[PDB]
Amino acid sequence: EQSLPFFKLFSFADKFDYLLMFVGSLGAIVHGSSMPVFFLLFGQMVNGFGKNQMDLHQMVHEVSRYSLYFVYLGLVVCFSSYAEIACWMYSGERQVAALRKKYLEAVLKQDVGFFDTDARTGDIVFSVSTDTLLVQDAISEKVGNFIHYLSTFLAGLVVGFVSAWKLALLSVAVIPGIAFAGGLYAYTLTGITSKSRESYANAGVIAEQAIAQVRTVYSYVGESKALNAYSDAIQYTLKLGYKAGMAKGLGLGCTYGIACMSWALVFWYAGVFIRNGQTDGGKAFTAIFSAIVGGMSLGQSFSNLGAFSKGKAAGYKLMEIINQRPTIIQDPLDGKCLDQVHGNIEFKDVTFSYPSRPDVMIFRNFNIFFPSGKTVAVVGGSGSGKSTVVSLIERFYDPNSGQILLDGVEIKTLQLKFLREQIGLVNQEPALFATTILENILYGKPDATMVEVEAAASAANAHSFITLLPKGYDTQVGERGVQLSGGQKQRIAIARAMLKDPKILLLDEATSALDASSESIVQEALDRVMVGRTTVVVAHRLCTIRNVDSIAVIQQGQVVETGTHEELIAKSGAYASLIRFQEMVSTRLSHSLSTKSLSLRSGSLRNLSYSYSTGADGRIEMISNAETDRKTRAPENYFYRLLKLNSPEWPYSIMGAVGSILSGFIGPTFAIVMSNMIEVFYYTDYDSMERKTKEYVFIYIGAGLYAVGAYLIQHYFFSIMGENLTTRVRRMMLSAILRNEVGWFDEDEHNSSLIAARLATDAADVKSAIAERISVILQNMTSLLTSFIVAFIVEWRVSLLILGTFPLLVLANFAQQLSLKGFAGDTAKAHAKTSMIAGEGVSNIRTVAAFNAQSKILSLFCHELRVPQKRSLYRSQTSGFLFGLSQLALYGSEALILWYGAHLVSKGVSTFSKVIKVFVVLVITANSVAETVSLAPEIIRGGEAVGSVFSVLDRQTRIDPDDADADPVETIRGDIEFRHVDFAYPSRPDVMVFRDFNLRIRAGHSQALVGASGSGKSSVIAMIERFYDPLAGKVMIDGKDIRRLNLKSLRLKIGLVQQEPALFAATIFDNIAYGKDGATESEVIDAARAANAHGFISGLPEGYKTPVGERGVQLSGGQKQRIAIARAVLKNPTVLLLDEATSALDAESECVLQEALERLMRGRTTVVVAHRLSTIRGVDCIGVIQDGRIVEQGSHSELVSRPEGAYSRLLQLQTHR
Ligand SMILES: CC(C)[C@H](C)[C@@H](O)[C@H](O)[C@@H](C)[C@H]1CC[C@H]2[C@@H]3COC(=O)[C@H]4C[C@H](O)[C@H](O)C[C@]4(C)[C@H]3CC[C@]12C
Repeated sequence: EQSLPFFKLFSFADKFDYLLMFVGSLGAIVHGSSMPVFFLLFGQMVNGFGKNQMDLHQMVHEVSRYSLYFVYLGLVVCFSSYAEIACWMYSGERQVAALRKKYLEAVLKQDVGFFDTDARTGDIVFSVSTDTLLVQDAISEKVGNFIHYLSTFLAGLVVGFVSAWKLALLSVAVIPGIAFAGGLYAYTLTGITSKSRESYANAGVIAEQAIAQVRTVYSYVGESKALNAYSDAIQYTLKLGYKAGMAKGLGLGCTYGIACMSWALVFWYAGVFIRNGQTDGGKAFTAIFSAIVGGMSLGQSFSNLGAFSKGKAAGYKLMEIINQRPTIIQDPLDGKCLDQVHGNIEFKDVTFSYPSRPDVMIFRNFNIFFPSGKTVAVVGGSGSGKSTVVSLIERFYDPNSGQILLDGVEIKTLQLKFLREQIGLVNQEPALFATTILENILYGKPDATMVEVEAAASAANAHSFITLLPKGYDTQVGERGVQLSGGQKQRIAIARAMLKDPKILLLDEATSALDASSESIVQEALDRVMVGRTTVVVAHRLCTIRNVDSIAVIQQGQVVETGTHEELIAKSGAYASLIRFQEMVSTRLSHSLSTKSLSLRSGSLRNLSYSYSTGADGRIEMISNAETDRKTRAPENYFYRLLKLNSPEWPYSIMGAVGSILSGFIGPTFAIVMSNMIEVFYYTDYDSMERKTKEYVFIYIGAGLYAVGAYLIQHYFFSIMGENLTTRVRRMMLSAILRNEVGWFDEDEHNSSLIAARLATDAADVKSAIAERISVILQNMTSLLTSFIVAFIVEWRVSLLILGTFPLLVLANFAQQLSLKGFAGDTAKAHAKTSMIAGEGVSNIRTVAAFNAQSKILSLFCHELRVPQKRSLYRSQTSGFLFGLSQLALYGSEALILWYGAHLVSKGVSTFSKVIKVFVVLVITANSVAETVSLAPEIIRGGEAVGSVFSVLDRQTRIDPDDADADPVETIRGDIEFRHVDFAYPSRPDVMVFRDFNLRIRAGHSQALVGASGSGKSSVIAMIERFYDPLAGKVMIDGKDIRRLNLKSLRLKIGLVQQEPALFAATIFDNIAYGKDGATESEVIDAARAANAHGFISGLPEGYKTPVGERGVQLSGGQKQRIAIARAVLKNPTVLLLDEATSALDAESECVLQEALERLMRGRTTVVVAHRLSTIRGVDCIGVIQDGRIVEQGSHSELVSRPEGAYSRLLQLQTHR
């Protein structure tokens, strides 16, 4: 939407952060203008190094002096790279840790009705969690990289032009010839990747329907031809992935062919400007190098502007809640405070609707009255706003038309520390904050004593169960060490509402846990506190309502009838039907936040975002998302396994490993030709400096064509090898997902949106683990290897001191590559315990608003942000100092090589152009050896988070769909029998609805297992075919054990009809032929005319063909059911399995099954399940299931001849319309 300016992000800065930024921006400039000053000190050295070739005593003076200037330079990079990291990492924290402390003083004071779950309480939690890490990343340390590399651009054009100005206008005019083709590569490379994401979305729904509809894919045995349609929609992404590698070889070959055809330019006119008597070799070495690293260093300053715009986007979403003004606030001076309350709450002509949406009407002309010291029961028959009255006495909402008065005093003239203090609240699923179980009791009263805490939990059935825990009333209720994790939480929350002693006592519908004898223990606990209190009882079910002494019932906007439970039960006026209605009878945020986290982290790395889960039943768990270090490593023998899978392509690596050694030879060849022209620049024969600088230019032309035909080989090959590996893995993963049991798909983190992404991204970076980490190892170990053979043949007494100095040159060139991406490191991990305290004080705000606990959540927040600051005080003084010390050894150890270089020449041993060739080669080599030691952990350390796709390859399924040691099935006659069998759902193993079930179904008959009010009715058809396994006992079919038979040989003559039918993304000719392999045209027309939709299939535009899955014509719920019954009649099964539940038919003028009851049940053994007692006339037998057993069985002529049984209770439900 909108955005702030870049300033006003620096508006929480106190009078101490205007001092850490003044110092911290003199560190960023003096460290900036010290690489173009290095090119002036090293430039003036060579003037004295080789000018003085005839006087070997002036050499020792003018190199011993300029070597001392490197140590004086290294001590100004020592104390100025320390002052841009120890003053921007720490002063970017004290400004953002005062943004968190005022954003939470804003969302504790807004009106409580601002949060009604409508992507609102799932948005304030996300804004405090991630949007305060984007304002931190924008102002903390990437401002130091914006000043650093900009000042090199402004001081690379001042050292350059002052030395020799006719060479700082050639070298500047080169850079738009390199950056032209250096960005045309980066344009066309994106122009093919976007043709790959579009070429994959054809197969992004084929591996999406085959998992979300897995019950149908296993029922009709067609889990093989979801692999002959997924394989051929990857072959059009492989072939598009080949010419996205050729456009990487011709995008790096035409950059070393413009770079190495441009050093020949600036080194030719240096050979002219010296022959005219204008410059020398130390004023043409300064002008060229200072104006290129000055010109190349704008590509790093403008890399920070991507992060300075998210900090203006996320900066405005925070700064429109901090300065938002709410209505219902506390007036400490313009607000009264009474005494000796009585509690006669009265609603006097109040009308109200929700201010989120004023469409519906809730309390149109509403009038109820509350006595003093009595109980009422405000109850509706439906959602008539019966749960709204507790949200209005608390003044969570003002009544927009009406008045509410306490003892003849309107509540709009009282302060919100005296009104909310007198009312207690006990609600749905009572909120306990993840602290000790002693501090939760002290929310109802902050400080009285210890002995009243024990007396409060005494008369609440709580004094014992918090002593049967092996500590002194102290248990971390979030960290599930010793769990009071029953469905009956031992209700300490009722003990909160007793210690507070509220006069008005709002109770709520706190019987919503499938009540039993456990919920009757807390029932008398509520019955013993309700004395002398003006209390209400809001109830949803009238089972425990039997002793309430003045009940009032509302239906629509007002109360219908009042009185005690002698005259309310009388007269049958709108109460007898409601008690008849009694006789006829979170985890949403974490799924919502992860979808907001999905497709929003494509640029933010794994050190800044989170990954939201459900955790325990205390908090909302926030994983720091830097779990790639110490969570779920790969198998240790993976790198040999991923080479065994990728070995029919051996001739595409031998053509690439003898094509990646040839690119290691552009490392010495750049540094030998360039370090021979410093020699040539100091001749004194001006027609032998000419015909030797012609040879050193034709090599630059002849090595800008060697770099074209040695990157087309390195990157085209090793992309034939890298795309026949992310094609064989994706086919070996779908063929191993579609083999498991059905219960693995039932789990929440294995749904069909976290499993079609593991085939799109997590299996697409096996290319970047065994093909992009052998190319940059064979290259970098033949550039390290042939530049330590040149350096020893030329001169070996200097290149043995560099070899002892070489761990220090490769360390200083390694710390200059961590600094490009910040030294902060995993900044979402320290601010994780802090964020959950803001996370639990937003979603539990209806318990923070009562008890006046809006200052103790803030004092668990300012007392705890002290730890992630003193973590970021030691990390910013160590990382700032060790970076400022490793740079002292880069400049301070080139002073030792060059001084010892002038100790061997002056004693007659060496010469010039043998000390420089040893120096130039072994420093440019050390710049790319510290790239090999940067990808060195990620090979050993478990690969990475995408090299661990072996959980889907190596996972032994509980049910094996095919065997060799199992006899197949020839012909089923139908002998369905359940022996002594119990069963539980493996998703939630506490559900135990099956207890020793038994049936016996004879061939050529039917079965009519009734609904019985949803007592686990939809699991008999989930065991005739093995979608699950029983816990004990045998399932007998056709006289044989079912776990001894070939599963694919059995399912091709047992066909179900789905509860909720959905179709595949194809025509209506495949979706009616998917259930029969081989038949084409003859019996497909007539089987379409069985759930006769023939005018529906003749009246259709393109004959039979029409898209019905997606992006075509849309069908109704009554017409999609007609398609699924056309499948089963073409398959012609032996055991039919119908399923009807939760009134999902919805087909008025019912003729889709009036035809199908008598046509599809001719010789088929059917098992019908339906909750409706209509169109269920099983002509053979009928049964009733209760508690995992049958209670009554037989045909429908002896079940009705018996007087009651249990079927007569179901017979009442026909008149219960
Ligand atoms: C005086 C130098 C020899 C100095 C000691 C040396 O440390 C220097 O800082 C090195 C690391 C730099 C100076 C100039 C740089 C080059 C200047 O920019 C270029 O022309 C590019 C072209 C291309 O991008 C190459 O891959 C790197 C290459 C060719 C750069 C590679 C590294 C350098 C050669």
